[PDB]
Amino acid sequence: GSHSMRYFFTSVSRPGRGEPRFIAVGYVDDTQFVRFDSDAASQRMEPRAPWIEQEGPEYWDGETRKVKAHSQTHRVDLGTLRGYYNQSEAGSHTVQRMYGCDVGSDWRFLRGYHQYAYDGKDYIALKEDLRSWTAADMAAQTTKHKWEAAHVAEQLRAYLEGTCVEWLRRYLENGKETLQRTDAPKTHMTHHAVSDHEATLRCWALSFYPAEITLTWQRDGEDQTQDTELVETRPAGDGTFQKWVAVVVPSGQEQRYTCHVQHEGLPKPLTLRWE
Amino acid sequence: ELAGIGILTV
Amino acid sequence: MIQRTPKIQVYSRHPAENGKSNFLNCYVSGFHPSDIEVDLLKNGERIEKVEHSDLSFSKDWSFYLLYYTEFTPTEKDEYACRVNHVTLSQPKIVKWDRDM
Amino acid sequence: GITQSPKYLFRKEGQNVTLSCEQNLNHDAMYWYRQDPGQGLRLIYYSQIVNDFQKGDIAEGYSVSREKKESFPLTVTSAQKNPTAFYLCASSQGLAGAGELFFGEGSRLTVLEDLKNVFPPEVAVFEPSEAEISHTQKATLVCLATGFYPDHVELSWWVNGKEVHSGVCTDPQPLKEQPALNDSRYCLSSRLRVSATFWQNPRNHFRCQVQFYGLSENDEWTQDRAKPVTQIVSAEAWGRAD
Amino acid sequence: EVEQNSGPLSVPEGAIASLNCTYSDRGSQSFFWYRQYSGKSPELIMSIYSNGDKEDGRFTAQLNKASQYVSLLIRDSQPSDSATYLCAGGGGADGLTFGKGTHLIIQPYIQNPDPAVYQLRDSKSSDKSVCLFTDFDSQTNVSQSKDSDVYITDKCVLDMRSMDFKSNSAVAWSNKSDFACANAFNNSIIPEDTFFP
Ligand code: NA
Repeated sequence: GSHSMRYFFTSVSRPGRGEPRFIAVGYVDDTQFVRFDSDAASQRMEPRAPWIEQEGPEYWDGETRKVKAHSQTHRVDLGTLRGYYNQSEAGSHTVQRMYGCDVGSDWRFLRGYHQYAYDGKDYIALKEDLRSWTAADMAAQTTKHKWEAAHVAEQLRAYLEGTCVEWLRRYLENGKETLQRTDAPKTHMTHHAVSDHEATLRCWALSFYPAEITLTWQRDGEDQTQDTELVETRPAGDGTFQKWVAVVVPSGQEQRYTCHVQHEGLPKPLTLRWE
Repeated sequence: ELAGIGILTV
Repeated sequence: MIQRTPKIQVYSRHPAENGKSNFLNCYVSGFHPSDIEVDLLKNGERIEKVEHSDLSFSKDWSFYLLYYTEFTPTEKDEYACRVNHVTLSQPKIVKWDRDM
Repeated sequence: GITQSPKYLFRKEGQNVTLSCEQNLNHDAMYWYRQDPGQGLRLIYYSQIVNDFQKGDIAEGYSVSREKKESFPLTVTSAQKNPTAFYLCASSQGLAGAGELFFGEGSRLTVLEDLKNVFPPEVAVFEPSEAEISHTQKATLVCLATGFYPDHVELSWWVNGKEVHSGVCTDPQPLKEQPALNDSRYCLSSRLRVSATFWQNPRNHFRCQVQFYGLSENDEWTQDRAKPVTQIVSAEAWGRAD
Repeated sequence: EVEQNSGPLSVPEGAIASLNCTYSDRGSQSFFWYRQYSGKSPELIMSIYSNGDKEDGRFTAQLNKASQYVSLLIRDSQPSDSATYLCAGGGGADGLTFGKGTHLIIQPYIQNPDPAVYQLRDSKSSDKSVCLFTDFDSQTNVSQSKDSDVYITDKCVLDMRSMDFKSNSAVAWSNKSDFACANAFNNSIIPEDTFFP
């Protein structure tokens, strides 16, 4: 159904150790398609996908020099920010920029965003409307009065409402086999003991795309919450993902409890119990 | 693809 | 300056059958700042040819990385994942369990 | 704002010449383009950030610093065969080519092949005919700068001590006399129309002047005339009563 | 790489003046129209980043990234609008790439066109003089010389602020034994009712 394109930039100052670490990546949905790293030998915007490789050295050349200029923005930012908050050159510091677009099942613009953040903290962010800004400190308000006064909002909205979608659609069909799929889960249960009158059932779910998933428990059709455990979704390496949810129960009474599993691969939700 | 507009120093 | 300690998960790609070769994933998430040292282990010992993904973050500004390495699971071999960080005052070791 | 100097200059071979381009807008991006009459502007270098610059289409023979964020000085070196052109600097806010490009004021350049083919202008105001004053209620006063080189000339009219604009048009292109060899002479033109009540008022002064840029205190000379010093050459006239 | 319809495409005072331009790059995200006068420094008048029209006063600019069109049309064209319009775009930290140019040359309002060729002797000495062909309509053109060292200059639009007169005025001279004021322009298409002396 719905889709998105994203970029995630991570710039980290390393004082005394020389130039800052710069790491940019690019995602469609939950499929990483481009990346750049300073410490990698390439010094070029590489592909993480096969379908992006299609495009020859016009795409890459520009996309590289785009991303160099992204780092060179942060190089200075890091300077200005150390200025702003009045930090010493001793301590290392971190900025993170994130921008991208959204579309529904009809492949047409929902929403765009541009988040920014010093030392793991919101600093400024382009609001929902893409016309006004939002600043966390006064430090950020200064930057707001720059980013407002120099009509950044104009140039940025046009990227997110325009370019982004014209390219997200392009990338979607260009690698349709991978991006337009849906891989199902593989939900099974492994019964595991804990105490002489107690049992712990794990409702596994493996080898699925997209990451989106909802696993929960039910004792006799009652939404069981507590005495469970639910790990945050693993990237499998695979490309697909995994996610289990546990439940510690009074023993013997094992097959009262149900595992209700929502996913856009499966026709409509799954309910399982111990065999 | 990446932006070439709307990105500026802080 | 915020500091978030990392969330390790140490697991296999495919469900493990003894002798049939598999991949061993260590998945650190929810951490800050960037600098993180990650080593996979066998017999409490340093695995050489580990591969790893590229750094991204989530909506809370916290990073996540994946460190996988091909291996061939057994009984005798106790596989693991160390992680050191500015948040950890000593590398946190996490042995593999295929139930967890 | 943004500013670059000098608007006019040249240098001989076995020497460099640098052009200053300072801006105080607090702009990250900065670019030097050269526009050859014939072509549009071609890019020489640009400079996204401090301590960084980046190649253009014809940068071979040109050099640049970027130590402070303000200045981005283009050194033209003893290297090119066709320096002769008009050199525009500019800064933009944002990334390179993303935004406005506030331009400077250019800088004309010339290959000064030798000191010996350098002639300053001859100026001569021509007095308006009675035929025109009779047809109209007006008087058209015509200045000729004739026989100069190189093409580095301003030209204003000075009425009693009033640099006036309206009434005037100078001339986009200065005219060459013999169009063939690289060595040549130039000759300019300009008109100053005015009312006969102001013109024929016989104690009313009019002066055309040409601010010719030539050899410096820096240069040598081994001839029996005057070094073309960066000077002014002015001819004039007063009205007649009728 | 950013080809323009290089002209001169010419329009009278008040008629509309459309300029077109197209660009050889799908990663272009910024598009501009700078206006440059003779030997002067360029100045922006229309920046457009998104598709559709975007007007401002007398100038309107339109963008279509599908077909790669950018335009600028000048409704109510003054003579302040004369000289060369530069189309240029970018958006990949590559600098900016200008067009060839298009000389948009506005023909002024010569509402009392009384053509004539006068003569102007020297104030320094006598003789060495010139023949000013002047006060004629916009759609007339002067052309270059019959003789070798006769030095005809091209036309010259000329304003006076308070009176609102706007002449055309071409100047031509020579260092000749007998320079004639009718045969200075025996190499043109001069208007008929031209009041010689
Ligand atoms: Na000139």
